Amino acid sequence: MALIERIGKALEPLMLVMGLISPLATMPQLYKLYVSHSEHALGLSLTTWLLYSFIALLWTIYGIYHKNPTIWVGNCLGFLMYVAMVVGIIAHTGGTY
Amino acid sequence: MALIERIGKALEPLMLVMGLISPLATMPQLYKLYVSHSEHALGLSLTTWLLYSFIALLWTIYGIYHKNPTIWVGNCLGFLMYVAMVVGIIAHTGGTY
Ligand SMILES: CCCCCCCC/C=C/CCCCCCCC(=O)OC[C@H](O)CO
Ligand SMILES: CCCCCCCC/C=C/CCCCCCCC(=O)OC[C@H](O)CO
Ligand SMILES: CCCCCCCC/C=C/CCCCCCCC(=O)OC[C@H](O)CO
Ligand SMILES: CCCCCCCC/C=C/CCCCCCCC(=O)OC[C@H](O)CO
Ligand SMILES: CCCCCCCC/C=C/CCCCCCCC(=O)OC[C@H](O)CO
Ligand SMILES: CCCCCCCC/C=C/CCCCCCCC(=O)OC[C@H](O)CO
Ligand SMILES: CCCCCCCCCCCCCCC
Ligand SMILES: CCCCCCCCCCCCCCC
Repeated sequence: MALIERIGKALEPLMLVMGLISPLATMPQLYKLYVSHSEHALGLSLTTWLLYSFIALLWTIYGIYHKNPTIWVGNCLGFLMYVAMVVGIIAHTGGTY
Repeated sequence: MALIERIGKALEPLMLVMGLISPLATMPQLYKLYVSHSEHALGLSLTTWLLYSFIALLWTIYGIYHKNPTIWVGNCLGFLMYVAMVVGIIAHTGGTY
């Protein structure tokens, strides 16, 4: 399986950066929630973003404990992004699932 | 830092399960997109879920390559969940960012 190996090996020095992509990718979602499409906030699941926040927090603690920035750097940024999603969903819906 | 250590150590045997939580947590978000609140799909960022899908796919390939189910199992389920988000956003908006 040359392709799987090629990609797998190529990702090795990029793993810390990889952890930053999804948190950074959440910025357009935050933009829609807070700025451009707040009237559609009810379409967002509070449950989903709460659990994202929870898991990101756990990985952050894990990574900090083991002095592994590849883990905690991306997940710390993630945690903040997903908490911002939680706050915004509550702010524009008054509460939902 | 006893608390950080306590949590960090406790998570060690749970890391595979941890990888399943966010994908499973996406189910209420998929429910809102497809079933209960499709009229608010424009509030979802296609860019965000596309990039989630992309990163999940990369981790899946990485985990498969290194025979590490703690990595690829959760990210494979994630990949499918986030692709489902992508498809649904396109289906109910006709395209957006
Ligand atoms: C605590 C964390 C909070 C901080 C993170 C929240 C970031 C919110 C904005 C991200 C910009 C990404 C989307 C780009 C928005 C560009 C705005 C603009 O240029 O105008 C609208 C544009 O035309 C669109 O169609
Ligand atoms: C007072 C603000 C201090 C922020 C430091 C928090 C530290 C924890 C990080 C959470 C990131 C997201 C924080 C939430 C961003 C606030 C957005 C907000 O509440 O806006 C509501 C809306 O504008 C009205 O309807
Ligand atoms: C364990 C990881 C998860 C941690 C999660 C951290 C966020 C906790 C919630 C903060 C809500 C603050 C939002 C304030 C919204 C402004 C007030 C408003 O507009 O109405 C909302 C009203 O309070 C309807 O309950
Ligand atoms: C390819 C991946 C696609 C498959 C994954 C997509 C899952 C979509 C539904 C998840 C259920 C979670 C939300 C629970 C919905 C319960 C429905 C119900 O009981 O009624 C509505 C309820 O009252 C609500 O308020
Ligand atoms: C024909 C279906 C076969 C599915 C196998 C795909 C394999 C890849 C996994 C992607 C998971 C999400 C797949 C997307 C689920 C389809 C939902 C859909 O298209 O619904 C549109 C809407 O109902 C109309 O407006
Ligand atoms: C690299 C990881 C990312 C991979 C991402 C995989 C998904 C690719 C998009 C499939 C769209 C299919 C959706 C079909 C929607 C039904 C038709 C419709 O309702 O209008 C949409 C129309 O095509 C407006 O473009
Ligand atoms: C493994 C997590 C699956 C999440 C499915 C639960 C959806 C129903 C909502 C109840 C939980 C809401 C409280 C926020 C955690
Ligand atoms: C590191 C990723 C940041 C994402 C910010 C880009 C938002 C603007 C939309 C352009 C990209 C849309 C194409 C889908 C990948």
